[PDB]
Amino acid sequence: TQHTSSMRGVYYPDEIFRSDTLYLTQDLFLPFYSNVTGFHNPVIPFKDGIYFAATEKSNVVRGWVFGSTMNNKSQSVIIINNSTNVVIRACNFELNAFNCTFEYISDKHLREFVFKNKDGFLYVYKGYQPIDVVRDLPSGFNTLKPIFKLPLGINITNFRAILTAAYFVGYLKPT
Amino acid sequence: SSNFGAISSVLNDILSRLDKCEAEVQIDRLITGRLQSLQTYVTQQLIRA
Amino acid sequence: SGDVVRFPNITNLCPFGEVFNATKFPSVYAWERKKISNCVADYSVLYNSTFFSTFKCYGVSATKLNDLCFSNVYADSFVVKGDDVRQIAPCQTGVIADYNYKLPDDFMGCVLAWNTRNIDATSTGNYNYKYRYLRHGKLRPFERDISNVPFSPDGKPCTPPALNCYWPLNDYGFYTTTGIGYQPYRVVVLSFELLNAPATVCGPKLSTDLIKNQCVNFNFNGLTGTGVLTPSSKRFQPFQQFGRDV
Amino acid sequence: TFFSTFKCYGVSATKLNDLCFSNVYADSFVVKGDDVRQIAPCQTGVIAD
Amino acid sequence: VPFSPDGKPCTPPALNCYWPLNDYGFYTTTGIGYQPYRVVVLSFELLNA
Amino acid sequence: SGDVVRFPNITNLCPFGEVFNATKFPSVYAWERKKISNCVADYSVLYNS
Ligand SMILES: *[C@@H]1O[C@H](CO)[C@@H](O[C@@H]2O[C@H](CO)[C@@H](O)[C@H](O)[C@H]2NC(C)=O)[C@H](O)[C@H]1NC(C)=O
Ligand SMILES: *[C@@H]1O[C@H](CO)[C@@H](O)[C@H](O)[C@H]1NC(C)=O
Ligand SMILES: *[C@@H]1O[C@H](CO)[C@@H](O)[C@H](O)[C@H]1NC(C)=O
Ligand SMILES: *[C@@H]1O[C@H](CO)[C@@H](O)[C@H](O)[C@H]1NC(C)=O
Ligand SMILES: *[C@@H]1O[C@H](CO)[C@@H](O)[C@H](O)[C@H]1NC(C)=O
Ligand SMILES: *[C@@H]1O[C@H](CO)[C@@H](O)[C@H](O)[C@H]1NC(C)=O
Ligand SMILES: *[C@@H]1O[C@H](CO)[C@@H](O)[C@H](O)[C@H]1NC(C)=O
Repeated sequence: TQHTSSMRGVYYPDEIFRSDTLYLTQDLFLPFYSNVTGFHNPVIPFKDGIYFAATEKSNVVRGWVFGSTMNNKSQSVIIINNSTNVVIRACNFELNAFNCTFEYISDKHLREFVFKNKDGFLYVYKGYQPIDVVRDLPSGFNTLKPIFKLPLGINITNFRAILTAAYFVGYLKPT
Repeated sequence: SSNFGAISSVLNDILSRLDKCEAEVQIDRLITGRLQSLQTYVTQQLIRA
Repeated sequence: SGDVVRFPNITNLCPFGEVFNATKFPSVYAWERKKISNCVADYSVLYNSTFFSTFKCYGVSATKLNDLCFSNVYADSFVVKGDDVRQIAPCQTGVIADYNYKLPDDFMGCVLAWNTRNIDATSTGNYNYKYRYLRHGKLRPFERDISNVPFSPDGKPCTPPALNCYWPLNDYGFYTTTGIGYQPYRVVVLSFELLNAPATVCGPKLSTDLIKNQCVNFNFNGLTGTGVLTPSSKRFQPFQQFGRDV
Repeated sequence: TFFSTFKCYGVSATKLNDLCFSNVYADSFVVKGDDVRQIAPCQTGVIAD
Repeated sequence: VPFSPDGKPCTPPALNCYWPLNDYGFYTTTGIGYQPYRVVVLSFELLNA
Repeated sequence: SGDVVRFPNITNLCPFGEVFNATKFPSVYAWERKKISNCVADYSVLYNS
């Protein structure tokens, strides 16, 4: 069931500090009042970057898997949250783990994310909002702060959420 | 705040990381642009006067 | 009339003994990336041990790497042969640039490569380092593809016993009796940023006390300038190093 | 004598037959193979330092 | 003169005292990068003289 | 939004076998000239040889 994303998902297009200005930029953004696809776990495509919104009340969704073929012939990164701390691992998983490089251990509601893969870096931006009880993506405007960039040098063309609510996926276009 | 095709618009950023052999062509693109901007201002002021 | 040089409290030397002197570099198709942080990048302790055949820097100048101060540095290490060192550059094509290791067009960093025939070459042959020569399409910048599936030109799976089915990795065969054109070379690619974030790794410059209300030449984390210095009442962000104007 | 490196700065090597100089100084030394690249203006290394 | 990083005279029997001159070791069975090269650098002036 | 690529009806591969792999090339003073026509210049089949 398709919904709309009204003035939603505006992140920081670069890492240059600038204040008290007006910046006119051409970049990969989620266009205003665009379609979003709502799921109430298929292998969703990852065209140029995604906006992933999760409207949850009891922490159903936790983490993602990104890959090329979702096999053990290709690198795949998991970003999960096993109820204590967030782990990030890029290995040849069997969607055990072998031939692998990166590892990182770090120690109703709406949680909205932007994933963007460019120049061998996976940028993850995160934003939070205290939603009320609905069955739709609410209107509003919430900017998204940059949480972390990962030096994972892989192609990401598919992704898949990891569950234990609903979640909405929208694709980024050059605007 | 424009760079006119140089690496940056800040003159103290070109001189901080480029030697005296490579920074000659980068500075000489800022000087030409700032000169022609000043000349455009003076021509507009002359007609207004 | 004056000089003011201010650098952070960093005293450790960068691991020149673990990135340049290692028992085996990875192959070019599985190049390894390592982060370098919180040290003093000297580049002058290598004059006695490691002699560089190629040392070329893009976006900076090599003479200015002592008074410039970086945010974070990444080192990508691998092994190529002698005449493939010319393809470790921006804006380049070939077999290494297409299918193995591609640098961005707007690269800012330093490419440095040196000859190792004493340790990477054996009299009977060192058939360990491999490169990929068959692939469906080129590579996006700063990516790797360590898969080893068989290749077929039509685009369907096959068994390499059959016909028109090839393994996509060739072996570099290094000997001790061959010219530089087919002699082993170790390559390290360093990527800098120079952002507004606080600095982690930078070079050996001695610090000087602050001189105020005088026309001085200052140097704050590699920001050369000229002007008088006064105490300020401005309010910065916790991560900000400088501010600008319209 | 066959030259492995012959590079001219400020002039052009094709124009050294119809060009006439005032005084010429020759500095001579011996380096190894991969240190010939450090005999250039605006260069660093151990030979140039 | 012998070299010491602190900036004081020393005798190279002792510690942190070095002779600041390495020898080029040239052989007939080494690659182009570690073979001897002779360099001549010519300086022109082109004045009104 | 769209891609249109149009190329002529050419399918032969250029003689990379007869140009780069010959039993003898001429000397530099008697260099040889050859015309190449009506083929597809791949440049990517030479990565193996
Ligand atoms: C990342 O993986 C995808 C899928 O494996 C690659 O897409 C392939 O691109 C080639 C290019 O001609 C096509 O022939 C294939 O059909 C594509 N795969 C599929 C399943 O359609 C993509 O190229 C990879 N990324 C990079 C940078 O190479
Ligand atoms: C969602 O997509 C449909 C196309 O099936 C389009 O007609 C509709 O206008 C889109 N929604 C919005 C809010 O524009
Ligand atoms: C994982 O790799 C092994 C090794 O080839 C293979 O036998 C197995 O089928 C792979 N797993 C899956 C789920 O295909
Ligand atoms: C979550 O995963 C990390 C990584 O292995 C582990 O150290 C930690 O104990 C795990 N937490 C739980 C609650 O399983
Ligand atoms: C991947 O695993 C195989 C298993 O045999 C090994 O031979 C190969 O070297 C590994 N490659 C990398 C890049 O780890
Ligand atoms: C330089 O290298 C030589 C040869 O290994 C060694 O004897 C000498 O101690 C080194 N000097 C320094 C200062 O490292
Ligand atoms: C590449 O060269 C090797 C060595 O001669 C040969 O065995 C192989 O068949 C060649 N592959 C192709 C696709 O020509």
